[PDB]
Amino acid sequence: GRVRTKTVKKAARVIIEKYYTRLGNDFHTNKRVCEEIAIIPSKKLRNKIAGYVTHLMKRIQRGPVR
Amino acid sequence: MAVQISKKRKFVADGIFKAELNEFLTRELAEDGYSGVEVRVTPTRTEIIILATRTQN
Amino acid sequence: RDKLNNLVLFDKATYDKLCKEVPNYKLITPAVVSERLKIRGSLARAALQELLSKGLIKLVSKHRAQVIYTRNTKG
Amino acid sequence: SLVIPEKFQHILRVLNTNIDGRRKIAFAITAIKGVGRRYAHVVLRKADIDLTKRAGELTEDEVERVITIMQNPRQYKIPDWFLNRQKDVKDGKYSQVLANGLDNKLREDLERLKKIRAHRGLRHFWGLRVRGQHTKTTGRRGRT
Amino acid sequence: VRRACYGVLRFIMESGAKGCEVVVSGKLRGQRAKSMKFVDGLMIHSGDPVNYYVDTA
Amino acid sequence: GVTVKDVNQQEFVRALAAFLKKSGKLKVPEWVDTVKLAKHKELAPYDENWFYTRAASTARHLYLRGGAGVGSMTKIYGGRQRNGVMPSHFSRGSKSVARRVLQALEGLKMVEKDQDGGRKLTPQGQRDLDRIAGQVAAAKK
Amino acid sequence: GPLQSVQVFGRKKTATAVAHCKRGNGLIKVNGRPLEMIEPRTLQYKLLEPVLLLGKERFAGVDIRVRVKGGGHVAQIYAIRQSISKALVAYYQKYVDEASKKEIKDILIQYDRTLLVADPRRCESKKFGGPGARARYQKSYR
Amino acid sequence: QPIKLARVTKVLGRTGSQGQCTQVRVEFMDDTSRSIIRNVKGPVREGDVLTLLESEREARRL
Amino acid sequence: HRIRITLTSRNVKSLEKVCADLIRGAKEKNLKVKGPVRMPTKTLRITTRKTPCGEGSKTWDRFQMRIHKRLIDLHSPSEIVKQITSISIEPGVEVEVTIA
Amino acid sequence: TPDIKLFGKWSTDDVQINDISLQDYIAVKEKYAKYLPHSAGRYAAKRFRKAQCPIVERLTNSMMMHGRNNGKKLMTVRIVKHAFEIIHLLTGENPLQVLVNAIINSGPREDSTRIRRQAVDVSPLRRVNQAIWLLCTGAREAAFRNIKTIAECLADELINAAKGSSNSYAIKKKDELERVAKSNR
RNA sequence: GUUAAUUCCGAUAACGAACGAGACUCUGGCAUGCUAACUAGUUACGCGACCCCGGUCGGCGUAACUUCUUAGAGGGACAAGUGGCGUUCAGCCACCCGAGAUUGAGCAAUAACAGGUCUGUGAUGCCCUUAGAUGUCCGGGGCUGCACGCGCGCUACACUGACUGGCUCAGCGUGUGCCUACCCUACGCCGGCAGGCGCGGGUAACCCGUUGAACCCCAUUCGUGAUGGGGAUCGGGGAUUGCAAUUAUUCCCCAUGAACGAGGAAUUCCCAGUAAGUGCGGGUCAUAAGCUUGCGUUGAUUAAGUCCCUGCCCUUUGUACACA
Ligand SMILES: [Mg+2]
Ligand SMILES: [Mg+2]
Ligand SMILES: [Mg+2]
Ligand SMILES: [Mg+2]
Ligand SMILES: [Mg+2]
Ligand SMILES: [Mg+2]
Ligand SMILES: [Mg+2]
Ligand SMILES: [Mg+2]
Ligand SMILES: [Mg+2]
Ligand SMILES: [Mg+2]
Ligand SMILES: [Mg+2]
Ligand SMILES: [Mg+2]
Ligand SMILES: [Mg+2]
Repeated sequence: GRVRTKTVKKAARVIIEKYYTRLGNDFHTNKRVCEEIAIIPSKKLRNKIAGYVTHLMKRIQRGPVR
Repeated sequence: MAVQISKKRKFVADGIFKAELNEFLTRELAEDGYSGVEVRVTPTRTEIIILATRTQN
Repeated sequence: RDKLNNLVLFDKATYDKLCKEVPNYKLITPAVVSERLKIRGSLARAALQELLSKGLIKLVSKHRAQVIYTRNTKG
Repeated sequence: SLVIPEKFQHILRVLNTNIDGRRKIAFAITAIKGVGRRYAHVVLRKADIDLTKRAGELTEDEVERVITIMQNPRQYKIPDWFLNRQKDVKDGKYSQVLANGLDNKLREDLERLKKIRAHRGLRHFWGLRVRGQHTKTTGRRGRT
Repeated sequence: VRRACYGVLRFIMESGAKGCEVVVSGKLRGQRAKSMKFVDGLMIHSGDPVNYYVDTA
Repeated sequence: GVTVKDVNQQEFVRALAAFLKKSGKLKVPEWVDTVKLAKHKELAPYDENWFYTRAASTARHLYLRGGAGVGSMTKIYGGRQRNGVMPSHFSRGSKSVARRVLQALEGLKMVEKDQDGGRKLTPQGQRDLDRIAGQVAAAKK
Repeated sequence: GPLQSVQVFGRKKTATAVAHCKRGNGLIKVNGRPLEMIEPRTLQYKLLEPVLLLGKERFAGVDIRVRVKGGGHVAQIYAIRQSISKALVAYYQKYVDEASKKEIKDILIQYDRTLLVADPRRCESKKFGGPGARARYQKSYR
Repeated sequence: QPIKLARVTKVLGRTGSQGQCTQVRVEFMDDTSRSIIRNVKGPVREGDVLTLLESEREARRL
Repeated sequence: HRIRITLTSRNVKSLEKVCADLIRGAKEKNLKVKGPVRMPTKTLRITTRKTPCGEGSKTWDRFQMRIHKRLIDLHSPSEIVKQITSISIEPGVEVEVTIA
Repeated sequence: TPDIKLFGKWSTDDVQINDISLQDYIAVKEKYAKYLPHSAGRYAAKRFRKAQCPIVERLTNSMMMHGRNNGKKLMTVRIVKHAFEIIHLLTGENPLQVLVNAIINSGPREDSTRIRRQAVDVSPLRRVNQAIWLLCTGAREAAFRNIKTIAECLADELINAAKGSSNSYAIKKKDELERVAKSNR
């Protein structure tokens, strides 16, 4: 049951929309820049949204985003 | 203390005191707009403050 | 129900059967001795450690419950 | 030692009760009433008996040497507390009862507490639980 | 009761809150006990921020 | 060379009893052949030298940890009292069947009473125990 | 000469084992008593299997005295199981080459992973309304 | 009737009203030409060989 | 000299604040100090029924209260430790003074 | 013996299975070999990861049963190590060849259940599981109320199931179950 | 379609949101990294004792250090990487690295039930009672009473067992009271025991306590017999509690030794340290666990699915129901 919710996905889409330049295709690099630009009060939620950001990275690399 | 109470029982008993004073002043200051207390107990004295809405009554 | 009567000490024929049939048995436990010559398991242990005292059988594993003895070395 | 010897007592009538000789002595003299496994291993202890023997191996006179131990426990250093007939109500002695005296002494006190009209008393005559049980739910086998 | 509840609920929202919630229940002009319930604004109910966001009375 | 801790204890508990049996100065109580050894069980031991066992089998604990008295010894000889129709529980040993052991082993100089309560074990018995254990290790060899 | 020390834990369910390496003989004893008589002898060469996967050739140089505390029987023997192998590879981190360490740690890896990694399986807490953590009391319909 | 051996090519679905029989298409290892769908009771791995008692058994499975 | 200041409360970060304040007040006046020793905390547990009556489903509360125990060791006579101990304590914390 | 391994006192090599179907499901050989079949556990977490567990560990897990034997695994590895010498004294070879022969015999190749019962083939994992489970039962039914102990019970049930003697309590219900399976098809 | 989930994707007169879920909080697991510790230890060293240079020691004392011990700030896991299936979406599965690739709970919306509680209360309406009391106190009994039925449970039906020795391994805790008069106990003697008498320690990581727990384990004794399995009824004796034990308060000693040979119809709980076996704390407690709430020890069989049964929800449909 590892479906991440809209609370993850809204913030992840906003981060990847405003900050497509400073992000990379691996989790640990853009893990600490999303907490740099965005205030995430829970480190578990921080680790969720950066993972979904890294998941949207290769979709943008492969082709057109939503 | 000379009776030398335990420290589990001391932290239970002063919390009982904090409950009983808060409850007694809910009883007493009801029409006076009571809101709360907290009990800053020090050595050599116990500071006890009330906090309420209407004060001169 | 079923009423079996094991021997409590040996008969002369049963001690003869001990002398003639136990060492060539590949499996030597007091349980199989108790079912093959109708004896209590306690002196099936006690009468068969006599056979180790006179050296006709060989221990492999000794236990509070399962003492297991073997044949003689036939070669 | 291994074979059944001559004079192998299959049967015995000690204190006028039966015992098979196919059993060990220490757990065979438990089959008389009034001697269990605890008191048996003391009356065979005060007698010099190698207690690996079954009840058919032992010879003819120590089977009465063991008898006198029970009728005279204070002759043979068996203490006050180890008995079962301790501090009697009428003569106040410490004794040991054996296989025909137990059911007699069970009369000897229960008709006494019957005829004294005690609450302890009437329950035995009724056939009811005595020591304070709850017979509302348990004990339905005896009556109907 | 219904006018007093709005006279409280407008005040404790114009004094600044994300949302409040006021219940009144019991026997009142009759015998059958009814409970009407007054809300507005946001209100969380589960988890740890119940400890320090809402205050019950 | 050898010591007490380097050898199988299951065989060592027979040799420590045998060395006390060969000495035979242990101040045996008269009630050793009739007594029940604790509350948790009912039946007497099968062997006839249980006190000769339990004396030096108590003394070997007094090399591992001293300052341990009759409460520690009625603890370490506790067992599962089966209460019959109710669930079983842990219960102690008899106090006197360890107290006579301690009074015996302070009589014949193997242990002695010590500060912080209990018994410690004397250097004489400390020599004696691994003197036995060297013989046990030679039996192993 | 130099005190070549490494002092390495090992945890089964509750039991914690503290192995401690020095250079020396093949002295491997747990809490001051040697290995081959440790309760029970039912699984004695289970406790000997880190020696038997390695031989005496590497245990010859290092003598290890192992403390153990807590847990049960199987917990203590599985604690001193992995504590001595983790202590061996932790000594072989520093005082021999790591290209001597790898060829013996991957023996343990290819044999059984629990020989050097911990077991986080712990006792799940009992809940109200049950005799156990998952089991519930009997429910009486009608 | 000989005892035949076969290998799974695909695991498809569960049948049984209680959901207990993994219906699976398999092909034989001596005759790898054609393939038949049979019910298998128990855990069925992909990449698995199994003993079939006959090749005349088949049913309809939705 | 060998003065013990043991502090207790059931709020963690409040006593973590005031013990660090006592450490800073010790460092500022050139005193030798041992670190704050974290004693194994008491977790006082009470499990009662939820229901005021007795019929329902058998559900139980699980109330905890964690009281904490930290201590500071200093080496000075008492003209230095008392004023820094007296200043800046916040309401849950309770300190003590032990000469030994 | 650092590289080659002794199965307790036994050969772990030179035992060749005859069943193609349960090759990776059987577990004795070259990495599956273990000194005693007591272990830490973990093999009951995923679905097919219980097949990476040796048969001696599976039997030492399985044949403890009926409440009083729950949580007694060193107590029963004692029993199976006592039974190993009984196998050696009876048939005269490495007991794990006898064990895998008993598995391939006693494991029912096809059964019948509901989709009225229709014949359904079994899984090889469930076949070795049910082989072990039926070998548990005869070792216990004979040892109940008897002087003839489990050290002979799991011995001779295994020995009879090695050749399929139609006497082992596993083998008789093996004879029942696929017979009624081919009946109701 | 997918997920534990109105959890998301995706179709689309809807778009953007809120509550619930999730998020959060506590706990479990790993970090040879930080801060540390005479009430926690470890390694060395100096002694002591014993063994034939070395070994052992919870035998003593002290130069480092925090590995084990305690608990703070931090970190660590996100379906992250690979390979399949899939709108190539949301996601699922396997593998790699890994301490973890589904730890367990707490909290838990809209509402409803004439569910329960006036015997939790100085929360309360109304009624009854109120001096010969339905107030209060004291004495005695009762709440236990037993042809029967039902439910929650405990012990067994044995040999995988029982008995008797010995080996030997825990964690949650708790412990001197406003009233309150009642603690956990070391050790030494008396006694087989329950217990008694002395001195001590502990208001507590200090003392109990290295909490030497069982099951298990090592060796005995019995032999398929209602047997030493089983331990109900009952007889006698001795202690403790209290003001008082009789309807035996509870314990101890001996004896007596019942049914019970694996339980029909039916039915409960459960998938990982899980069930189950096993014992220990806490509550109630002067006396005290076949209960309950927690804790630890040992530790699996089976399965990764479905709507067959039983429930519950949602869509469609009918309604003359709407206190439904
Ligand atoms: Mg929320
Ligand atoms: Mg939640
Ligand atoms: Mg006891
Ligand atoms: Mg009132
Ligand atoms: Mg009154
Ligand atoms: Mg009154
Ligand atoms: Mg009724
Ligand atoms: Mg009933
Ligand atoms: Mg009885
Ligand atoms: Mg009876
Ligand atoms: Mg019977
Ligand atoms: Mg049912
Ligand atoms: Mg119609």
